[PDB]
Amino acid sequence: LRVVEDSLGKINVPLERYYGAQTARSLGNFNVCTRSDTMPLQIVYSLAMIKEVAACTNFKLGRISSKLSDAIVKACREVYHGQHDNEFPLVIWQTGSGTQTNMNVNEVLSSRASELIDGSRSSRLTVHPNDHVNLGQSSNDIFPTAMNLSIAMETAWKVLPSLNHLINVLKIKMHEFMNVIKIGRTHMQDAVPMSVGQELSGYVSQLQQAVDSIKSQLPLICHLAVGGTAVGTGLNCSKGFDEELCVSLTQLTDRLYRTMYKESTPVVDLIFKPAENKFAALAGHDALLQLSGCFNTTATALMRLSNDFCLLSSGPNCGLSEFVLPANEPGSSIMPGKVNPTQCESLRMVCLQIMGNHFTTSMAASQGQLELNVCKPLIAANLLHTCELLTDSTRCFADKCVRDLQLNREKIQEYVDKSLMLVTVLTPHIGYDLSAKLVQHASKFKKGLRESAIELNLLCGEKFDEIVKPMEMAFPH
Amino acid sequence: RLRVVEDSLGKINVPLERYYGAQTARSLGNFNVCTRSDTMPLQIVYSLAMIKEVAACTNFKLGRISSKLSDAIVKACREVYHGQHDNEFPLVIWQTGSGTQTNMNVNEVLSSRASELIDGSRSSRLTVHPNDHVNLGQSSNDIFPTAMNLSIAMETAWKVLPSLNHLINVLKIKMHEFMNVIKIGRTHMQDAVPMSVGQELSGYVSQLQQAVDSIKSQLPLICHLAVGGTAVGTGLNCSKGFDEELCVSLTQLTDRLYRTMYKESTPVVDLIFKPAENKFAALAGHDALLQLSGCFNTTATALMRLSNDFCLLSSGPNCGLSEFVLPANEPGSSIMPGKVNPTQCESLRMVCLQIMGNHFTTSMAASQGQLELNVCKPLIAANLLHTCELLTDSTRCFADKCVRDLQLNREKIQEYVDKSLMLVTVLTPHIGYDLSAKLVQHASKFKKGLRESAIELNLLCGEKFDEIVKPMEMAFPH
Amino acid sequence: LRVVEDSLGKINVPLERYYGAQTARSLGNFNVCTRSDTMPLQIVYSLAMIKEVAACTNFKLGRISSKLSDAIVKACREVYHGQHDNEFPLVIWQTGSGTQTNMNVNEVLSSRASELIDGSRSSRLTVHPNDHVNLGQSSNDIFPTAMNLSIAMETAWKVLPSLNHLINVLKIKMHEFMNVIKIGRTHMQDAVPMSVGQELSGYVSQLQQAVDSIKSQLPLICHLAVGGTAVGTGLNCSKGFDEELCVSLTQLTDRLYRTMYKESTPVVDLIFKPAENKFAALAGHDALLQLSGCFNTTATALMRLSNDFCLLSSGPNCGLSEFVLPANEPGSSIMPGKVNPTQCESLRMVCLQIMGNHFTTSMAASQGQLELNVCKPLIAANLLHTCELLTDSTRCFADKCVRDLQLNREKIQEYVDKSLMLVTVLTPHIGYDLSAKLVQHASKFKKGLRESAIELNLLCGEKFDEIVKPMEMAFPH
Amino acid sequence: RLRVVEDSLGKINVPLERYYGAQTARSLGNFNVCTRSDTMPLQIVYSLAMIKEVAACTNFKLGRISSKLSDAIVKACREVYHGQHDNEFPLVIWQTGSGTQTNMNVNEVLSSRASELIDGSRSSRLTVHPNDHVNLGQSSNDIFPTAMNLSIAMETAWKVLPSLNHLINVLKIKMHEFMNVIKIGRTHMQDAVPMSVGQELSGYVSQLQQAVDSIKSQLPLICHLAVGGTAVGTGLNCSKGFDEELCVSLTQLTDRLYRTMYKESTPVVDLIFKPAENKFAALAGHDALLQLSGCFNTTATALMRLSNDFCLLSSGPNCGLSEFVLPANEPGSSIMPGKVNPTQCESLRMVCLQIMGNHFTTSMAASQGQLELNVCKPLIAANLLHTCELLTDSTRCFADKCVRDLQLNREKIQEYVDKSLMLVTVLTPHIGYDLSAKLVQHASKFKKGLRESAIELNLLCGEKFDEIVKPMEMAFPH
Repeated sequence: LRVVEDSLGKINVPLERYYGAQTARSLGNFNVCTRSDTMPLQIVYSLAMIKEVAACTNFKLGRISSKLSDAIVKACREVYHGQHDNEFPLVIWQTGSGTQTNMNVNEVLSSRASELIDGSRSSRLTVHPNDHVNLGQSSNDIFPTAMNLSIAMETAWKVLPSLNHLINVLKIKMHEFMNVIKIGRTHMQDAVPMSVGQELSGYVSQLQQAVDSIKSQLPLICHLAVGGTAVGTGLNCSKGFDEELCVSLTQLTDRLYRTMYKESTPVVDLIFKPAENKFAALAGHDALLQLSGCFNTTATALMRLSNDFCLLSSGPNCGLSEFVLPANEPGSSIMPGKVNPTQCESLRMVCLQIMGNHFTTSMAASQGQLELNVCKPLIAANLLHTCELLTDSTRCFADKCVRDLQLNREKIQEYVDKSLMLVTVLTPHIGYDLSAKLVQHASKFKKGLRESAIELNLLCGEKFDEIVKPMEMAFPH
Repeated sequence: RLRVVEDSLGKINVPLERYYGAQTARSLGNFNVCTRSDTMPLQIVYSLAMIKEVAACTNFKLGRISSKLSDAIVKACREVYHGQHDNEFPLVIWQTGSGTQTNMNVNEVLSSRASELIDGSRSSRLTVHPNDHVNLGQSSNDIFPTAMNLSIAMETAWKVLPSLNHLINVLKIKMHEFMNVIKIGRTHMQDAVPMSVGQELSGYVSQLQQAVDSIKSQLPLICHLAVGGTAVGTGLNCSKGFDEELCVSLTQLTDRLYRTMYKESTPVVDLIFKPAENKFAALAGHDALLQLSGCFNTTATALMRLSNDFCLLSSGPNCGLSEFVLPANEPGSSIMPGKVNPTQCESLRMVCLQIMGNHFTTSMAASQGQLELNVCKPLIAANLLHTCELLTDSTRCFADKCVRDLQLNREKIQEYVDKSLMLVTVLTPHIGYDLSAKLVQHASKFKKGLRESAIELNLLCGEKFDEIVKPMEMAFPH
Repeated sequence: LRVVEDSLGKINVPLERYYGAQTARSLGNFNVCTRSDTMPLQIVYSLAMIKEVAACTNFKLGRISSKLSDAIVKACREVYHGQHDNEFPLVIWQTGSGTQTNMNVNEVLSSRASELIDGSRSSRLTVHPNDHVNLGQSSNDIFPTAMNLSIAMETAWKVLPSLNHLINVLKIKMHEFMNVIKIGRTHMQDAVPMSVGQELSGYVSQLQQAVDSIKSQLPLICHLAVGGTAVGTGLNCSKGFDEELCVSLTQLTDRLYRTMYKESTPVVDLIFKPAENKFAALAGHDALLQLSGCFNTTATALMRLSNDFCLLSSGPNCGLSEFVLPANEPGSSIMPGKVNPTQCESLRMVCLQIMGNHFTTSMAASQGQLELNVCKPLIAANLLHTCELLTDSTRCFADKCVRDLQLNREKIQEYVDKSLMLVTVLTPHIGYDLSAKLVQHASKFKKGLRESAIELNLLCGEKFDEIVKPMEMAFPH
Repeated sequence: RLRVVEDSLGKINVPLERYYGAQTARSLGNFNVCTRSDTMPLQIVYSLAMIKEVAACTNFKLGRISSKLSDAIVKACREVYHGQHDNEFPLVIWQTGSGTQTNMNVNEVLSSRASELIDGSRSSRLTVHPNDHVNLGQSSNDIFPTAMNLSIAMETAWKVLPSLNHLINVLKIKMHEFMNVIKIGRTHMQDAVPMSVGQELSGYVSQLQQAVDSIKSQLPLICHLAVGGTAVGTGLNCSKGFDEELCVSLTQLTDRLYRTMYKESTPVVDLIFKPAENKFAALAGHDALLQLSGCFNTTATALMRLSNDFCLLSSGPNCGLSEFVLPANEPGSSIMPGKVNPTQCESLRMVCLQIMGNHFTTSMAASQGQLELNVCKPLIAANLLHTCELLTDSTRCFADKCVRDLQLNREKIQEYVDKSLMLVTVLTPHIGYDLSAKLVQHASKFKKGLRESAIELNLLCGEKFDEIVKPMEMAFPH
């Protein structure tokens, strides 16, 4: 157990650990779901990235030596390559600025950088957390910068590929079943013929719309608060520091993608720029809430996909039984041989959690107080949870449900034959009023449209077979 | 055409015929926000009129105003809540967050009407002062929350609960009518084991009875009124006993009103008004109303499953489940002739989403307390009263236009009982879960029935099977 | 009382009224908040516009005579110019497709058009609601078309001008007070100097971001379902009807703007195009929910504006008292001469109602069932309520609060003089650790930074006056 | 390294050391969704272990299984809820919506452990079958909702209520310590009339007591368990009396557990488990849990005003209200040295927004019932248990790290009492509202005090004013 000190006095940390007084204090002061609600590591990794480019920029502006800059840079890289995950024990439910996690990163980099320079660990640190590692920075501007950076990388590199994968797997089935005629249902009542491919193209469209909205929003969250310092004025920040750091951060993220993902083109290039208004970048998270809204819309689209796949696979004998979903596992502890649409149920629960995350972000975004919104850790945790949910859940559904989707061709054709709303094609011939008489007749006396149309002397058996052709109704031009 | 009126800020015009004064003319101009559709609910105005009546009587009995004045205020009050002045209240929800301008809107109408009743003529010199007489011993801070609780208590007790009890009672008819009709339960929308249509209907009855019981339990908690707290809850400029006497008189007034409105009828709950134990909490928060909002939120979630289940079970007529036949109340389509839709289900489902949204809005408003006063009061009142009318009208609509004349497709239902392979569930205590699984897998992958599969596999004889496989006995295994 | 008939039998309507059987039935069948929850007239007006261009397009494709087309067209115009508001009594809480309001418009146009042709009103109508007025249309495609059209016009012509007006009034005060130095507050604690203009520029930025998002979303909601008919296949719709109707609707909306608003350029041109995927346009409202999200973000920005104006006008003696808001009315029934920030309280309640409207739309958007989302009237009513709230509330706040905003210059300057976090400029001189000692001293012995800095022999009285200059701290470059 | 396991679908590998079986190996691979952080809460797993214990005992006493088998299941059960197998439960929340895979995850661990306890060695032939023995007379459909209600009942009774009572008790200390310190109330953030700091603190105590009382009242309603309903609520393949005997044994088990955990302690509520009156509603909906979610939502809204009010009142130290001095638990800033922030307020406020969001999520899940089974169960459980831990930890954190050592800036508070012009409110019954308004307008627009303005205007003599203007008497006008 090492001993460290600050303004408030003396406190213990484990001797193995790189974090210091401020981390020790936050550990004890914020004992709220410490087991499960750790600040997301994506925030810690992005803070490490920002401190690296801050070190390089501070050296280029002649504000710090190259001995210090170099040791910090090597410390930063160890953190975002995941060699110090256990140096970050602080929870989401800390200070609303994320100051304590910023100090946590400052203290771990400070002490490690100090170890690399010295060669041993001493009580007197060569690298100061405030004077060196945090130089030209507040938590007020650097925490929002880490929020936007971490969420831009999650969204561009993890979320978009997953959504594109699900779109691509639906497109395979869309084409595979484009010529399979089924009956449309509106208000869950029998409607007119359409193809299975047409129905799948509806989900592809909704998900493509979602992907297009997210791609458009990304460049706007790549506007960074960095350089605003305490209240947005940029006091204690060098002229050009915001612009130079955003250039370096663009190049570091460009290199990082290409180390992580070989022979791939990013779906969107991440070009970081200083925010046009640093006051708005501290006082609000409008651009992150707009992305939250894009994820909310994505969730509502994914909800219909799940619910429609559950409805169309209902059965096997007392339901619709149009769709056959792959059977991945036994369904029931009590009902032997029952197989449930469990990939649909997983996605639907994930979607409700994304929508709830969006309502939480909305309320948190609305709680601005003068110069600083102090719900930042909650906005970060909810958007980063949504990124992981969309990433993992859409890929699960694509691979464990859509990939091996099959049809019950006999049941589907039974529905095409039996829908009374085939009569719809006859309304331009025999009129809307006489078509209703026809359907009312077919229902009462439990007979088909053809037999009924002859029986009421309204259409000849020859004319009926000429007018009513299912596949031509699904594609009428 | 106009009447020059005067406030502490100065003079302004109102139409000659109106009884509303200067602060109403000001509010009207200052808050031009959805003025066509977002008028402060009249239930708040009527409840304020009822409070002003007993407030006058209580102030007279505590020797703070005259019988001449007190008698005049009472008669004007009665004209307002009998609905003889509905055009004297044009202010919107989106006013001051204390509802002060609606309080002063009622103060002015009663001020000037009571003044015309005494003098027998309308002179610009008012005999009854809206602040000194009509608003005597009151703040907007305590009276507007008192009118919120009073308005919502009467809506909830007298309109919402009778509507919910009516829907439960019509569901109970059908529950009894179909208690012995065996259908197949569905879990995960997959075929499961037998149950009765009545057992399935008992599920919605139970959820709706839980909702009624939660609402009946919450009502006496919202009958705790802020009255007597005045500006910040200290009771400054309110005489001792005023709150306790006003609550007794209000209890008696609401008791009389119910028996005027509803003949040969026992109220589902007696509204007994009492002062809140903590007047500071009664001004600074709306916890008791937000708890009632929660009860309505849970009711909406129960009604949502009733809607979605009736839509699902009535799907068809030829390409769906087709267990339920809903009354056909209209033709149904503009292009697909003879198509009838479950429109009563769709109406109720949209209403339930609006109630849940109303609950989310009320939750957010209740969270925005600042020191001594929550200033989102009109928004909380508007959302809660809108939910009361939606619950009242929609549950009765669904009861009378869907459930009352619900019929079954008994042919389709019996088809499902014969074909469900999960009837195998009953064989698990004889051959085990493992060998029961092997059996239904054979029945499924050889398009074969359960009995043929258990013989061909040799798991149970055809006589032993006939013993353990009775659908009516499976729904009521006792 | 006239008598009319349909499939379900015979029913009464008032003899004065133009609506018929389907409207009569919906009146009786959906007795839910009939006093207050009427289907919004903006939906009825947009349905009238669509039926007009449908009549013209049906004639150009040779599918209806010019006698009928012409009478319908004149009927349509009477409705959207507001000469038949009382012919539409149906509520939001009807069928989830809006079929009944579509029939209501069909019946009123049918009967009026029939009156203009005949010259008198007869039981036998010349103009059929289904065969003529609804020709080539379902409620499944025409109700979503009326939703997008009505909300595009509300947003482009009413919402955007109101938001632009509020931005323009904040910009006047932003410039007027750009050189007035005040103290920033973070976590509601004393921070560093900034100008009042800088603080106002934060709200201008957030509202400009909101306006830019809404302008970008409008062209996407101008993609219309029209021509999808029952399930999206376009059965019983003529080839080119969707494309020709969208051309005519673009030109009608262009003319309508210019009759409504003289010597003005629309903020956005409304160019209607057929939706690329008619299935998605029936099964979902993703584009309307994306606009809902833009309105949600706008509400969170307007929330901080309101709450900040309430906080900074707190007083007059026991609060911050930086801002003097115009006194529009007496504040209290009991506390004489008290004046409350009632324009802030109105806007804050409006914003909570917009966010609640967005949560309701989100849940309604998520409830898709196979080919048709049947929560359409609820989505329309909530977005159109939000349009009216944003339109009227932002203009109220702009004109009744921001326009005549004044400052308490003496109180503001007292705060600049007294904030101990002026010490922030000294940390690059005397260090972060020695600056903290300075502030701790100034607090304990209730003395100023200057007197304290000398007393601790840390900075000379001359050097201190040189380093600490408020106006230079707000604009450090 | 691995153990070949077998299900009705086929064979698969698990690590040699693990007690989990085939359906756990399958679920793990099939639902790779936030596997690092969204593990099914262990409270659900422990409650399932407790139910399996009494289920074994009840099945033995009803003559449906052996004492050899029953005794073995009990010992494995105890190892699970004592926390000796936490790494045997790797499945996520985002599994099947019935929680079947977590039910089978517990069935398998108990199956194989009980099998090793009897045989004294782990053979691939299991003496205890997870379906036939451990899951005897049970469905996931009735047992997972039983574990939901049991897990949330114990969290709520034993952790949440003691945390809320602790915060009320620390607020009551300060309420008493400052009952006679006069401050100025603020309505609309404008200066209002005198009140005591203790009166203001009594507002949060009242709101938090209302929350505790609503939660205590809801707890016996969630102790109504789905157990006995099996597949669809009919009780098919459950023996008569099993539910009633299991609930008696569970009551006794939870009673023993409390007294093992907490010494010299009376539970705030006794958990008395009973079968639900309607098993169909107990499977198809979670109305009772959503009502408790509502109670937590209202608690969050009350805690939000406590947070925002403490942040507001502690604003400064030189350019804010500066009435409250919050304990300084840390240095506070990275660039502004000596700046201490109200971090305990910010923590609690973020927690309250998360609880409200959790309530919105739970509301939406509760609305998505389809026929016989709500299949959003893990999501409802996860949200409610997360809210229980947040309420438990955050209210205690705020109590101990903020309220306990709350002090006042008595100088600043007394400045506000002297300067508030709304002290004029007390003069309204003497000179009237109109002439009281004219007075304060003169005092404001001539930078003059109230007494000087009433003399210079001639409204009340300097001696009569000294009679009617006492701040301590204004806060307690009796």
